[PDB]
Amino acid sequence: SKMNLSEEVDLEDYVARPDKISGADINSICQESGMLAVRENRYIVLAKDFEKAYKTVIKKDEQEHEFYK
Amino acid sequence: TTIAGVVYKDGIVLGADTRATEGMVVADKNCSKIHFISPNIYCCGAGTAADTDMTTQLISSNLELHSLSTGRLPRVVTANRMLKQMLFRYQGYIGAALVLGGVDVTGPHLYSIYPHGSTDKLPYVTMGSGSLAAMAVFEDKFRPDMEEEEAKNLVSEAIAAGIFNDLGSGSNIDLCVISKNKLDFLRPYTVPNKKGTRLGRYRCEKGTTAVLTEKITPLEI
Amino acid sequence: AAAAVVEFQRAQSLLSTDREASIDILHSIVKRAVQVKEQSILELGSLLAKTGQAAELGGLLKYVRPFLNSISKAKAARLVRSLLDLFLDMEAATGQEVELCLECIEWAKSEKRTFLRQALEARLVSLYFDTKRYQEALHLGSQLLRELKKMDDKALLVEVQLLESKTYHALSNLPKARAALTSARTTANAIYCPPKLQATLD
Amino acid sequence: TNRPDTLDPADRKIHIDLPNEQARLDILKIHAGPITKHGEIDYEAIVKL
Amino acid sequence: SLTTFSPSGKLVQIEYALAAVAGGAPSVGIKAANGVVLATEKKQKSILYDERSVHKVEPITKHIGLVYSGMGPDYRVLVHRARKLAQQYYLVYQEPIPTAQLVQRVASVMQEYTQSGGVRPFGVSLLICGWNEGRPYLFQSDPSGAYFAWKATAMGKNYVNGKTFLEKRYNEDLELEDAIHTAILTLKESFEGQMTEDNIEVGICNEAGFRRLTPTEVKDYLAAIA
Amino acid sequence: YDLSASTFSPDGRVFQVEYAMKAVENSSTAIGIRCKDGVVFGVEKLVLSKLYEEGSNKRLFNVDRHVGMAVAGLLADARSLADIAREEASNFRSNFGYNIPLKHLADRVAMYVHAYTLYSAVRPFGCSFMLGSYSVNDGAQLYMIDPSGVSYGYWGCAIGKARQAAKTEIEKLQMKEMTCRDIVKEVAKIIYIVHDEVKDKAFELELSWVGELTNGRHEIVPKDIREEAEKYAKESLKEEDE
Amino acid sequence: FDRHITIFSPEGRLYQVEYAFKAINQGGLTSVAVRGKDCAVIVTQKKVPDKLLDSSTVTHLFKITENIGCVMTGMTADSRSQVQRARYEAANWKYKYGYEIPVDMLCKRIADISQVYTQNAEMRPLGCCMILIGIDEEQGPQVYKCDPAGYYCGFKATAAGVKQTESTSFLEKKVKKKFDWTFEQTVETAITCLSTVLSIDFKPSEIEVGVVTVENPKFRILTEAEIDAHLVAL
Amino acid sequence: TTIMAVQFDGGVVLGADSRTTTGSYIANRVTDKLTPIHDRIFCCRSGSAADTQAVADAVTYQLGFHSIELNEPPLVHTAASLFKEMCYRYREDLMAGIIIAGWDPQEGGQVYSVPMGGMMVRQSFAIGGSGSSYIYGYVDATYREGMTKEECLQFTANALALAMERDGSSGGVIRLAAIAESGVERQVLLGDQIPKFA
Repeated sequence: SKMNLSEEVDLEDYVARPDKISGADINSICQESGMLAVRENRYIVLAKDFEKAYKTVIKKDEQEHEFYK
Repeated sequence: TTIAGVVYKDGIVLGADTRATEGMVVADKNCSKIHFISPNIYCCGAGTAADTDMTTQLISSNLELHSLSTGRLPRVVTANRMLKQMLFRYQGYIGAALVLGGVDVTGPHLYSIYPHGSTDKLPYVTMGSGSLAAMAVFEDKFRPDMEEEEAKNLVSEAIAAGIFNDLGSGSNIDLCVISKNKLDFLRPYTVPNKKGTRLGRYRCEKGTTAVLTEKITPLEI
Repeated sequence: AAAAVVEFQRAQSLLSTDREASIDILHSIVKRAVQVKEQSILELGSLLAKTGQAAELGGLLKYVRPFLNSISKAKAARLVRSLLDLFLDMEAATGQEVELCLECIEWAKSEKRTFLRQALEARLVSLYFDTKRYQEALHLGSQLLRELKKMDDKALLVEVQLLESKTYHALSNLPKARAALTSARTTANAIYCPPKLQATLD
Repeated sequence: TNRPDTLDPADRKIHIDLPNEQARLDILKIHAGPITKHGEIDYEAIVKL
Repeated sequence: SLTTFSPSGKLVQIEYALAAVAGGAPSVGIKAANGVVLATEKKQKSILYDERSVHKVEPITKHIGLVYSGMGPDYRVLVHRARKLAQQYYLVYQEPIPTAQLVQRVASVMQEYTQSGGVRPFGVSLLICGWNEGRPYLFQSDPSGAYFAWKATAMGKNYVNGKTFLEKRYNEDLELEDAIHTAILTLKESFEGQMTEDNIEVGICNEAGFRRLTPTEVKDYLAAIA
Repeated sequence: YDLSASTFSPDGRVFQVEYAMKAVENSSTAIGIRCKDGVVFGVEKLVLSKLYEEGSNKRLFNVDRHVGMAVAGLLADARSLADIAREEASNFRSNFGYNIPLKHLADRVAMYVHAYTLYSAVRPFGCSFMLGSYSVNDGAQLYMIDPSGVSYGYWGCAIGKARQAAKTEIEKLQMKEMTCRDIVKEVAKIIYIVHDEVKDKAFELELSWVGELTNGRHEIVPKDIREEAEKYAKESLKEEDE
Repeated sequence: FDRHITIFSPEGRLYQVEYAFKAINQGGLTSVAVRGKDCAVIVTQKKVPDKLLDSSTVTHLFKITENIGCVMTGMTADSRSQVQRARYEAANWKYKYGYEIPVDMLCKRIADISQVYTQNAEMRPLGCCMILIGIDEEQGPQVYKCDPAGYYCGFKATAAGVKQTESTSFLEKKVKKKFDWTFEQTVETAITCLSTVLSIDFKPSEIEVGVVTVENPKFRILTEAEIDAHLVAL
Repeated sequence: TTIMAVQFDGGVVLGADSRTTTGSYIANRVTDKLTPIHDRIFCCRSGSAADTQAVADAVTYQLGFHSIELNEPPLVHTAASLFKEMCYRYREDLMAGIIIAGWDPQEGGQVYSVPMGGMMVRQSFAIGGSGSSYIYGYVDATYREGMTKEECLQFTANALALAMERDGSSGGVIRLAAIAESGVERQVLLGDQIPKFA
């Protein structure tokens, strides 16, 4: 709400996405999405920036090799 | 034995005669001279009935295993390659003459396998004692790309000529129509020789031969 | 198949232009391959709900029940539950419903889906409640809960508990409603976050 | 430092990759900044591998 | 290599194999009156994966289905040798192998491969189902070569809660359709994220013989019961 | 741990092949260059004991009339592998009636090395080698093979202690378009310059080739040719010293 | 006791198989593959240390049969061993069934063999990942990546090597938009994906690109001419 | 059975009858005696149909494997060597003679002859089959160095037609296969294109 969102935010589905995100992770999501927005000089954050923040701050976890499981 | 196979315009029509002669006697009258090699493949057998039966069953087992492995249908080239390889490995002991035929992804196929395993890709082939009369009929009245009904009629005529000019041939005719979809199995398709229609009853009265010893046992349920 | 697709695209176009002709097309197709008919039925129900012509839904259900699963798809629960959800969502709640759920529960012993039967009876209880009939709702909801006590936790169980609480608040006085509400909320403490049921609890 | 650091999430972690694509060529040019070799200055040799 | 009985009378390697199986893809089975239903989480690790190549539910015969939880490769080898054994049974007995003998022999293979030195016992728990006779049979086969007949069961990550859920759900009066409902509901409660129709694989076994339901039917059931 | 071929080190590296290359890194040298019309081999045969003799144990051998090879490392494994390639070449000749292509020969010997590094009850070979050959129908071909069993077609290469210096002085050459005659003198210069007399005391240079000049037949360098190349190498050494 | 080839840790965790995966990753190169609407393409890094080598002598692409191409990522000896074993399997398959082995069967055979290696505590899981490309009668551009652990999984787009993960993410992104590609679109997608994940511009030299097309069921390692043509064109 | 194979400049041409009897029961009246091996090489088989098919298929497999391994086109000499090896080994078992003809880069247009026995002799032309006797003299006489493609084709047609006409065991159509850079071109003289001599 404090962040300058856009009509193309789609948070009601971003949250709906299944994940183990924590509050610190949500704040990092918003901050890094804004950081991108600024990088490209955006004036209002966009779903693309939220998705990029989602990637850059969440997941990164693998090695559950299909044989390993 | 008499077995015939003809590839009509779309699929294949196989026709076998029903008689297994274990020596010089008609061991069976409705012998299953047609065998389900795979969902879309059947083979007709001639000669040693046991040999053909066991070989057909074994090849059908292997081919079904392969088909289950694939999730796709097997193929007549594969079946023939097995048959020829094994009938060559066995240098001629097997008295099983095969006429293999199927309808797989790549259309229909019909092959003849002699006891030694020799393969000769032909659109129509007969084997067994009546195979000569069957070849006569096919050469007389065959053309490329025949159609269902008359193809069945002509293969039936060939098998009937075999029956009527071949000792040790079947009393009845079994037919199998294989296409990309259907697996018709008319067992028997027709019966040229029905039966002699036994005349008046000639049984014996009640009480003919007294037993010497009896051991009636009420087996427990 | 191809013909059915032709009239389905035509029905889309005529819904876009003048919905009456599209509705007539869909109804004709329904009156008329199994995929064709099940589609036709789905779009016919959609158009009827959109235009408010729900008075014919009862007849549709009544004369499709004889062949509903007979045509194909013993799992035609797809269409059955879709129709039920569409009707219940329609909150006009005007006429009909008489002998409707009765014959649906009868079903000529064809579906035998315990879960679908329970859901149908629960929606019948909710409808009875909405129809100002609260003692019937109390009786049938008490039956349903005493029967499907085991599991059903979250979702349908919470819905039944809320129906019971509303009936209590209506006639059985607020104490029983209070008890039923506490039970419902505690039992729903671990819901999967369905907003509809969450809002109903609130 | 490396990954085994207790629990400090939130921020802005950046991976720094030991190998280099062609800024390896860059780095070797910068380190060749020292006096010209009196002739051919192409780094192609070390560039290749 | 497996003879090292700990000083407790237990074989720690099979213990570890059971642990790994527990750490395996969730699967569930439920035997109805007229048949049995088998299901399993097939969730790939990306849309990249061709979700029609690596199957999880396999028909070993026209009337015997088999699914597992655990090692995929071990599963392939075990199902292949099961196809084999069943097939030689068919050849000798010109009749499909009854589930009892099939599972007996599969467990025997498991044990025999357990009973040497250079051999690492499989890490899969299997959930064979069959319709031999007019009766539907479900058998869990354990890495230890133990075969247990069941009514309904679950294996994989959440097998204990699946087991208690099925305990409370099952009733002898239960048609195969409600059995499918129950199995899919169990997989839902044990699954993370949406049940995209093709990320879940299922197979039924009835008088019609074992068949793996297509993505169309699985999508239908998911979109209905969700 | 790093004991058996089974032990995939946690990094994913099998340490026994690494130890095999470490053992390989004890023989003197073995250099080869694929001239446009053949292949030329040189080797730094260090006489361990002055009592030894010329015309003695060699680090190069012939397989078939049309293949030669030079080895570096454990001489026992070297001779074993040389004989090995000998019988594979012979068996190919028996099967197909013609000289085996160097490509396939290297393939098969590489497979053999690969199997003896996979298995557990055995050990990888303690010596690397290089296979040279020439034909009219396929030009001149050169390959190198290591304990891991890597078969790569080199226009010129080497193995052994001074493999790196060998490679450098190889790239200091237009190997594409010179002939065996001058490339032999070049190889002699290679051996002499890389040679470390201060350390090795005694020494001898052994050379050979196979090319069109020899009708695709591998032979030791003739006495006069080897003497001339050695003289040129000595004079080049003096040139470099001055 | 995990030092053995395959012995369950307390909770499983076949550490040697996982180490085989690390060996694959340490193979030292990278490869990517994609299947188009009717044409499949594959690219792989190709380096020439010391300026020697080059030619077809050094490479990682191999024609398993006239209609099946394959690529390797792993210890060159192990990879070539796998390649020739698969060649043997396919030739035997043709010699037995009379028809070219489907890529599914080929990968299945190699997967079972590698599983046997893992299974018996006497044969090491050889450290390399194999990828097969082929055309099917009723599947067109089939692509199947098989791994020593025994998975034989088919991807509409796959990648092997160190950057397998990033390449997979990029492929997911790209395919999310209109997977319905043509030949040129597919080759562009593959080449650009590899270029993005390597952050390197490409001369036609230091790469190998293979293709199969429905019209031309023949694995083709495109020559430097076509490689450079495509590179300069896009 | 009757078969001939004649080489020319840059390619070869093979010809065979279309019969396979057992004294009677002509059976395969369209027998494909000519058979591809890998891409260009063809083999002509005479004698036991079963043994011929088995050996041809086995060597086809082996040659294909070797060619794939080499990444190079097959060598007709290699094919002939493989046939010779197999025949010499299983001399007692195998009742069959073979003739080989193909093209390769190194020595394009080769025709080897390994009839019953396993002997190897490269030659300009080869004659095989039951009727080989009746035409071996005719070819030894009429064959002239320097035939071109069509010249070899008509010579093959005449020779094989004479063999078929003078031999009962041979009868049917005449199957010819030309092998060169162009690839393999297979045609058949059915009833009319067969040269007729009295």
